[PDB]
Amino acid sequence: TKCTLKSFTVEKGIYQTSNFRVQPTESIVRFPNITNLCPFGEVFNATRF
Amino acid sequence: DSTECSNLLLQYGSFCTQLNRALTGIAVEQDKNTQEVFAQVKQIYKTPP
Ligand SMILES: *[C@@H]1O[C@H](CO)[C@@H](O)[C@H](O)[C@H]1NC(C)=O
Ligand SMILES: *[C@@H]1O[C@H](CO)[C@@H](O)[C@H](O)[C@H]1NC(C)=O
Repeated sequence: TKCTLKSFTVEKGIYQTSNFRVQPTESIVRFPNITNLCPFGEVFNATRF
Repeated sequence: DSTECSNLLLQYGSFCTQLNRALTGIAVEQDKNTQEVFAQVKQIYKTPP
């Protein structure tokens, strides 16, 4: 509150300050687990263009 | 939920806090309007039976 009001004194009242959030508890990853390596050798190192 | 955006929003200074102040002035004024309109009576009178 003191930081939000930029003041060391604060009067009788109700003050918005920060906003509470439940923290992201773990970092989930969800991807198509397809096994093939992409054909980039046939993109860049092919015989002719 | 972005710290990166919330850093760039500090460059704009007190815009964000004065908007919350303005909306809080409005929001308290809605209670003030309601108090001024309805709370003109200092006792909760109740009817006879
Ligand atoms: C992806 O993983 C699940 C188990 O987590 C498995 O059942 C599924 O067959 C896998 N898909 C591929 C494309 O390998
Ligand atoms: C293309 O060939 C070179 C060797 O000539 C190799 O180092 C490189 O990794 C290859 N690139 C791809 C995308 O396969």
